[PDB]
Amino acid sequence: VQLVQSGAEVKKPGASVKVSCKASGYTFTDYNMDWVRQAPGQRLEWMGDINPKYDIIGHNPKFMGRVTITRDTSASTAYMELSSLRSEDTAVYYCARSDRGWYFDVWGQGTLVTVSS
Amino acid sequence: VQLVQSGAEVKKPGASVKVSCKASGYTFTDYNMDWVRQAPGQRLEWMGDINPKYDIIGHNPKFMGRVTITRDTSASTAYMELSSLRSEDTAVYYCARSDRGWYFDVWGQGTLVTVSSASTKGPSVFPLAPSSKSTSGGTAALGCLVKDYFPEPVTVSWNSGALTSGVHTFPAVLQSSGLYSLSSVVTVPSSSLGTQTYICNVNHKPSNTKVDK
Amino acid sequence: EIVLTQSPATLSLSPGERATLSCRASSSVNYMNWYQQKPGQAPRPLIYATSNLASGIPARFSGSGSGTDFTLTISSLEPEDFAVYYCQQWSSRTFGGGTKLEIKRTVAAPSVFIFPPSDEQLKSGTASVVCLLNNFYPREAKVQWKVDNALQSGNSQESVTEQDSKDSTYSLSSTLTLSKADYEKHKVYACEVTHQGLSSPVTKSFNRGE
Amino acid sequence: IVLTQSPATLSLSPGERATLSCRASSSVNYMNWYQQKPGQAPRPLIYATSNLASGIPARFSGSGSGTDFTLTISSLEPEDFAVYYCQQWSSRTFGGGTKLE
Amino acid sequence: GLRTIDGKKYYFNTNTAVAVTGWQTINGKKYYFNTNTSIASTGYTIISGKHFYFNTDGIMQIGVFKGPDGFEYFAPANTDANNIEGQAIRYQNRFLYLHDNIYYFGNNSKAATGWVTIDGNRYYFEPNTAMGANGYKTIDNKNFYFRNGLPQIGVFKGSNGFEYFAPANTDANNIEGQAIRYQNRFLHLLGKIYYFGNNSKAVTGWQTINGKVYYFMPDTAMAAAGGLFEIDGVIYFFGVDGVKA
Repeated sequence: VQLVQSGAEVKKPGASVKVSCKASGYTFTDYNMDWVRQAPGQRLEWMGDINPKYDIIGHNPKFMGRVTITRDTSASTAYMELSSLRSEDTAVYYCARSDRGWYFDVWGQGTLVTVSS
Repeated sequence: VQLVQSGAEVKKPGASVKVSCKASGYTFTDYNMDWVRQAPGQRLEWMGDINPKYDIIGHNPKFMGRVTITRDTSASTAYMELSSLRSEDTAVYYCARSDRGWYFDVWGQGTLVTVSSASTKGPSVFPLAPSSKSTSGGTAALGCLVKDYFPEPVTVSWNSGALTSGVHTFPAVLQSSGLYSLSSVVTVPSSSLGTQTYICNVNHKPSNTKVDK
Repeated sequence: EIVLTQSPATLSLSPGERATLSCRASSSVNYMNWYQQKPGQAPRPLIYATSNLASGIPARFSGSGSGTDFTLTISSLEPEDFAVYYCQQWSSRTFGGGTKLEIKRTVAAPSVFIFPPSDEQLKSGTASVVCLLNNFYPREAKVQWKVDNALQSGNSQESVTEQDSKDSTYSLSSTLTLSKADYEKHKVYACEVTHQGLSSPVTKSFNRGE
Repeated sequence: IVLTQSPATLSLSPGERATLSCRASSSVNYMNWYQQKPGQAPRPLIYATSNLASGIPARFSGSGSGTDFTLTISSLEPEDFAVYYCQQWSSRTFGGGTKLE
Repeated sequence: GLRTIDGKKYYFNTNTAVAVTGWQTINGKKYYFNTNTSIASTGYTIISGKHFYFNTDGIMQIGVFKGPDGFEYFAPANTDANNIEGQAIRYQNRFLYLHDNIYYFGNNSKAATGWVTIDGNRYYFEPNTAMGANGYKTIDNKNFYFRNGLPQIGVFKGSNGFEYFAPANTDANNIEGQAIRYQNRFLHLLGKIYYFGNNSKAVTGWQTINGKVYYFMPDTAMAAAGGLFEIDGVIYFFGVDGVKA
C-alpha cells in the first residue's frame, strides 16, 4: 500500500497547480483522502478531504476560495487544486488516508510547491 | 374470472419497468394481488402483494430498495415497478390473487422483462445440410440454425405449417455475447432434392423480421 | 428462517402408477400449498391448506402432512399429470424448488447426426458446428467435442428438448462455436457421444471440408 | 480550538527518557501523534490515544485525558531523532510539535 | 345506543332492555362486548383463541399493535387463513407498509424492536410504535436522522441545531448516518455549502467567516451562493462559494 503524488511544480504567483495522488494496493472507495500544508519551518495545517460520495469537504476558511479538490475513481486517482496562488503558500502538500476515521493510515511522498517571481 | 397482464417489456440495466394486471370477473376490492416472478427455470420468487381496499403493501426484503406496488380500483388493475434493474432481473413476472388468504386462485399469463446491455437484433438463419441414411438406418434429419437474435422469443415451423411429425425446436441458449441462439430440426425419410422440399419459417416479432430459409 | 425443500428432484414413473411428492420444511408450519406448472404456462393451483384441493383438480390428487413433513400424492397417474410440482408456505410465501415428474420408459439409444457449417456463415467470419442426439432416454448424456482429436471442454453450449409427448424421449443439441480464425487450420471435427443405451461411445466425424 | 505543547525544542542523548505533551484549550476525547524525519513525509505513531500501529516499538506509551495529553518514550535511539506533531482528529488541527537534536 | 358507565362502555340497544353481548356493529365500526360482563373490550383482547386489539373506546382498529408477546399484525379479513377483520395473522420475514409507515416481521410474526439488520442494511424501528423511525432520534447517546427506518446522510436540523450525519468510517468509526464531531471547517454536500462551529452545528443567518461575509438559510443551513438573493427586503449577490459582493 502506498500513495504516490505528482512531481515538483514551481510557478509564478497568481497561477494554479493541480497535484494528484495515485492510490496503490487498496480499494480507493473504502477510505477518504486528505490534504495538509507544511510551510518551511512551520506547523502542519489541514486543507480538505474528498469522500467516495463525491462530497469535497473541509475547506480551511483560509483556503475556501482558493482550493478545488476532485476525484477520479475510474483511474483510482485523487486530485487537489489551488487558485489565486500567492507567495505565502509555498510549502509541501501531502495526501493521507483515514482508517475508520482515524489518524491517516499512509502519507504521500509530499509535493514541492514553491512560488516566486 | 381472469387476470391479464401487460406485454413483454425489455429494458437495459439501471432502467425501470411497469407491469399491469387487469382483474376481471369479480369485485376487485374483495381480494389481494400478489406479484410473483420466476427467473428462467428457477424456483418461484414472491415479491410483494397489495390490498386494494386499504392501500396496504408488503415487500420481500430482497427488493426492499426498488419494488413498489400500486392500485387503481376503478380500473381494476394492479401494478408493480422494479427500479434500478440488474442484469439478473430477467424473469417472467406473474400476478396472482389470494383466496381468503390460502392460495393463489387466479394467475396472470405472466409478463416477460428482459434486462441486458444487448440491443434488439434479428436472427440470421443458416441451413443444416443432411445426407446420412447409409445402410442400417433409414431415417435422415435436417434443420435450421437461428443465430444471434435478441430478445426472446422466436417461433419456428416447417413448410409453412404443414409438418408436425419429427419437429424438434430447441430452447434458446444465452450466448456470452448477450445474444440468443437456437436450432430447429426435423426428421424425415429418404426424400432428397426434387422431392418434398422442406422450408424453415423463422419469425422474430420484436425485430419485425420474417425469414424463410 | 423457513426453507422448503422438495425431496425428489426428479421422479420418473409410468402412468397408472401411484406417485408421492414430499416437501419438508426447516421448521414447524401449519399449512402447505401445492401448485403445478407445465412448460410455457403459469403455475396452476393444485392443493391449498394441506388436504383441501382447488376446482378443476380431479380426485386423484390427495394431500396430507403435519409439522415438518408434507406429502402430495397422486392415486393413479394419467399422461397429463406429468409436470413440475411446487409447494408453498403462505405466512412467508416461500416456494419449494419443484419436483419434476417425468414419464418413465424403456432405455432408448440416441441417433447421432453431425452438421457442417453453412456457406454464408463462413464468409462472415464465423463457423458453427452442430451435433444432434435424437430420441434418446434417459436424459443423462455427455457430449465430448474433439477437434483433430484435441478435446475442448470450454467452447460449446448445449440445449435439450422437453420430454416428447408421443414416445417420451429427449433430444439434445450441442454446438461448437469458434471464429473463422482458429478454424481453417484444423481438419477433422468429431463429436463423441456417451449414453446409457450405447455399448461403447459413438463418434460422428466431419472432414477438412468439401 | 487551539492545542499547545510543553517542549518545542529538545536536545538529548540516546538512552534517556523523553516526555512531551499537548494541551487543548477545550475538553477533547482523543489525540494523535506524528513523527517526521527531515526530508521525508510525516509518520503516524499514536491514534485515538492509547493505541499504536504502522510498526512502532512497544516503548511508545501515549496517554492523556481532557485537556492535557502526553506521549512517552521509555528509551531513545539514534535513528529516532525527528519532529513529533500532535493532532486533533475532529477539529482537524495540529500543533507546533517537538524537535530532537 | 351505548352509554359509558364508570369508564366502561355498555351497549343498551334502544328499548331500555338492559343489556346485550357479543360482537356489535354500531355505525359501521365494530365492537366486541365481553360475554360475561357485557363490557366493551379494550386493548389487547383474546377471543376464542384469535387475537384482537381495541382502542380505549372499544372500537376495533387494524394495525400493528403491542401484545404480550410483542407487536402483532391484526389484518383485513382475507389475508391469512380466512382470518377476520382485526385478527392477528402469521406474517413471517416480510415488510408491511401501513399508513405510509414501515414494519418488518421476524420468524415468529412479530414486529422489530429497535435496531435490526435486514439483508445488509441497518434499520431502526421505533421501540414505542414498532414502525420504522422517521426524523431525528437519539439512541444510546448517539444521534441519527431516520427516513423510513434508515439513517440518512446530510446536514439536517436536530434538537440542538443542525447536525452533519456523516457516512460510516468518517469520524471514530462512526455508524453510517450517525452524527459526528465536525469543528470549525466548511462542508460541501450535494452542491450546498455549510459551515460548522466548535459545537459541530451548522451556523445559520448572517455569519462572518475569515474576514468574509456569508448567509446561511435558517431552514436548511445551506450557504447562499450562485446568484442574487432577497434575504428579507434587500437584494444581495453571493459568489459561487458563498461570498457576498
